[PDB]
Amino acid sequence: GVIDTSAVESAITDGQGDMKAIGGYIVGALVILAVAGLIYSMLRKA
Repeated sequence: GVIDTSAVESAITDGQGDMKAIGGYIVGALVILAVAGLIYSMLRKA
């Protein structure tokens, strides 16, 4: 079809500092909580 920077520019604009990003942080904390989870599993290792 028709693809070019326009979509990028429009797409970019269609997200003026919205709550769509606060999400990525939601993910960041996720990776941390899980990674640690594997660690505790080890302390239980007997």
